[PDB]
Amino acid sequence: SMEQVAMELRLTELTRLLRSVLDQLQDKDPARIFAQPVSLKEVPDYLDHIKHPMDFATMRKRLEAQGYKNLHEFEEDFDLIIDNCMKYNARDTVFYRAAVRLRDQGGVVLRQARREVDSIG
Repeated sequence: SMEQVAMELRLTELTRLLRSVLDQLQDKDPARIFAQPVSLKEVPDYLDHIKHPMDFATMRKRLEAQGYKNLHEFEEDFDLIIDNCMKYNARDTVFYRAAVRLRDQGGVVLRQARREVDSIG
């Protein structure tokens, strides 16, 4: 149906805007701390601590399969990246501090993306 097509065009356009959001968030991580999944070879206990691991490469796979139907879903995954790091790592560590900084800087980007998603539809 033409209705199905129009929905798919809207998903496609949301995906374009989320890719640009993703690029902007990831620039706030020049160290690349959050770029790839935590290795279970190198942190064998990780899944005893963290139940839903997340990272930017995994978000990017989901994005390119148009797997985010709304900005809320995409935000949940971004928040997992931050929140998981702040639980696993102590306050005095470069990892925890990197997460705080990403959260603070990411807030700005996400504030405007919510306006743009509402504004365009």
